[PDB]
Amino acid sequence: HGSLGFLPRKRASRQRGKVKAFPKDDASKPVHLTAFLGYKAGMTHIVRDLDRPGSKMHKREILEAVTVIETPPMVVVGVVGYVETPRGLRSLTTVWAEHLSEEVKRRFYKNWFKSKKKAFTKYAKKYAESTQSINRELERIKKYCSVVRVLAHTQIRKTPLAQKKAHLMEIQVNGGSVADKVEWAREHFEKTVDIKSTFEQNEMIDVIGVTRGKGNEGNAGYMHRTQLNSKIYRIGAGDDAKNASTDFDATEKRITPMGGFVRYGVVENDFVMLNGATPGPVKRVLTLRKSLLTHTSRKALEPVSLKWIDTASKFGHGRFQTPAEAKQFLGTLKK
Amino acid sequence: KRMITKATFVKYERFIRPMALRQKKANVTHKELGVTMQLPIIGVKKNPQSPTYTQLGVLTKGTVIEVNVSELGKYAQITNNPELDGCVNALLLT
Amino acid sequence: TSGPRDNNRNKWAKKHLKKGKRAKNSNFSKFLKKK
Amino acid sequence: SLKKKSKRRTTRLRSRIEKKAAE
RNA sequence: UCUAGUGGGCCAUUUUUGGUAAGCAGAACUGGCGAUGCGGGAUGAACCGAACGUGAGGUUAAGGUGCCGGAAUGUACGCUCAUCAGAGAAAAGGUGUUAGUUCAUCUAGACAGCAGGACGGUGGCCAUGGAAGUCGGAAUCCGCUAAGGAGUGUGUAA
RNA sequence: GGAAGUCGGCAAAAU
RNA sequence: CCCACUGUCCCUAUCUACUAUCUA
RNA sequence: AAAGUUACCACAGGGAUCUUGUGGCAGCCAAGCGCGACGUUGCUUCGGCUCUUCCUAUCAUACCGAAGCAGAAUUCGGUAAGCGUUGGACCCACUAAUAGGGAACGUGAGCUGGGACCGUCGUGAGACGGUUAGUCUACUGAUGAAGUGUCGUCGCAAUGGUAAUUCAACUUAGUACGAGAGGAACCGUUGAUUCAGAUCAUUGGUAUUUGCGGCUGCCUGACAAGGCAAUGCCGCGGAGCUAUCAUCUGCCGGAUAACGGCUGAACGCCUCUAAGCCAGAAUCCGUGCCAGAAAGCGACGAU
Repeated sequence: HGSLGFLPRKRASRQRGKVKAFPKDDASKPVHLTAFLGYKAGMTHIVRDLDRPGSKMHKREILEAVTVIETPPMVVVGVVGYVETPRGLRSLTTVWAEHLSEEVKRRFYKNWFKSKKKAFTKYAKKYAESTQSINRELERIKKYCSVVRVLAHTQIRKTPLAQKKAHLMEIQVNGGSVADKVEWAREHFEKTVDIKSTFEQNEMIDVIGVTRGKGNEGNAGYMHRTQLNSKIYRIGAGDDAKNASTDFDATEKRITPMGGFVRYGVVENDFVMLNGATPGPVKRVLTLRKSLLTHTSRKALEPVSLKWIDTASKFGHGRFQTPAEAKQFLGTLKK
Repeated sequence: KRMITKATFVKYERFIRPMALRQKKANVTHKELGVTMQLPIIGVKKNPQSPTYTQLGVLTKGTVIEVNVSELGKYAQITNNPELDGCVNALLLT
Repeated sequence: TSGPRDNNRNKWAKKHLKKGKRAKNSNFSKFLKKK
Repeated sequence: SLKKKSKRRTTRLRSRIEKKAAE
């Protein structure tokens, strides 16, 4: 058999990979976030210069397989205050935003269509009527609670996914005093937080998610897993047309490979490219978290400058990055 | 099985006497002289345990055995247990 | 070879936290924070 | 026990201890 | 007079016979079980009490009284700290503790500590690159003192 | 790769 | 013994039917 | 004339039926209580594959102590079972190393290999028969009714499990050290083995995509047209699965043992120890990772 630290080998009790540990809080650092939620689209292979001192491929180039995760900006819909107790952390109270998008309202219902859409109705009414209760609760969190987690949901509509329920979750707000975290959450109420503001493509992060099920084996598969030290290679912007165009390559193109991502679609929003494989198949939600413990060796610290990113047809033996140059080489078709 | 389980010195031979168990030289310590001399085992005089053992020449505790004393034949009593000590340590009858 | 729980290795990890780490990561968080 | 070995002894073990004490 | 059932064993004590690596083996001895439940020994064929109709009350045996558990977290005096406490392997080891027993010094100053001496024949006598007390082998004398060895060890090529 | 498997070219493919 | 051969093996992987399973 | 004897005895019958590392013997002493310790003199059926764990009485890995231990390579001795301890035929080579054991019939309901009686004929001797006689539970995962009004979302974490291993290369170096011969190490750095968890961009494999093409044969009088053939045969073949035949990733704190010390009595000195306090092993306990009490719980939304 395998390692005894992973048994009992049973199905994960959650579709979305839940964070089990957040980086330790620091008052010296100002107020920011630590985790983000994305959707796996697939991976390609890229050619990257190797600036690895002491290595035998120093000042050379290697080919690396890199997973692409679409990460549309996340909407902060609430905040949760946690108070330390002799029996552990306890959720003291929760404050939600006044207006919640249908994407996050669909989470509370198994049948949103048959529902009367009554979620947060009186909550929105009391929010508009009197703000003294909201002020009392926020003052309660900043005075008593020691850990602050913002409720954020993903804009699943932008992703080419048939699912319309947003994966609501909590992001621990590490940095500054408790009042600073509360002020940060209130300012960011109803707004959007971007992965460009959270991660910046040169740090060492961990990816967590549920693996894909292999059926029945002599149970094997569909288990919660935590990959450590997955390096971000590029946080590409969806709007920019140079997202998949490096400086050594030009050739204006998009990260979505020609022919589309297999069983996922076309990536149009901000995407994240991580070195190596990540758990879960395509179209499954993955969670990203910062480094709990600081460890930047040369591999985790060296800068990265991509040279060429493959966008060939992953469906089948693709042999052309873009239909433009495909038509330039291939003879003119009958159509 | 039928064999001699004790160290000895070499129909009538109904049992089997192991060659390894058999011993031919005995360390005899003189009484007056107080010196141990390795003399050949000329023969077994009498074994108080059993006349058959005496006939078979089994070297046991208290058995009388004759050894050459020309370099010093005289009898001697075995004061040790050859089956356990591994050596035929006896004291001269003098 | 020594394992990851080597007491000296933990000591050297602590020493290198304030040498090739820490400060360059704190301001790195600050930059995307003010963003 | 708490040490390596049970202080409590087997009943036939106690009796033969009494027998060994007698002889 | 006559008429049923019984003709085994087990365990233990004492004496004794040999013993034997060490077990034990052989008698005798009266017990206990065997035909017999009960209280206690955490549990039990053999251990401590006790021997039996059905009940009420009182009092005990053996054993117990922190809680499980009925009954003093009673009284008085001591011992013990175990980084494996406590409820034959045995000859010993321990700068572990407590009492004693004996013998020694001690205001002629007890030990301990500081300040010193720790000498002269003599480097006694040999030994060998050499060893002057302390490479080594034999002697083991001496004058002076308050006391200093033919030297307690370090040391020295010596 | 080619019997390194197993006590072993057992079964297959080769012919 | 030599040569050839091969999932016997390194080290297993995939496919097919049947079985296996549930229902009346 | 026979009689005794037989432990030289033989053939039938009857009864009985804890363990490990120190040699012995004989003397000389011999603290002591005739013994007499330590010392001293002599002389010389079993047997092995897999497997699971476990023990340390430790082969390697980690750290110390000692030794004429310059360095390197060792030897011996401590703590130490975390982690390993191969591949082939007394070898063999690799390897960091190829340690010793338990599961009392190790794991034969994981696994395999290397007759008795009676009779008859019988001198000192052996064979030629008739009867015969065997005897629910645990674990792996999977649902699951339910207190908590009801349903749902986001979480808390009691508790249980745990995981990483080893090597050689760069630099420090041809320096420390050494007549020379030789020749370190720490920090830092790059790779590789063993294991673990994933993944399918690329590569290989796979063909019921019966997807396309080619071939053979068959059937429609012919041409063509098609359709066929238990998946007839061959080439390619997506998608999926899959491969140390492909690719990624594998963490931090203290507390200690051996041991080295500090202050410091006991004991006017001294002393790492008694009260105290540091340094210190791959060890221990946490963190991280997995599970989430299906009779542990919180916040929130709606009613």
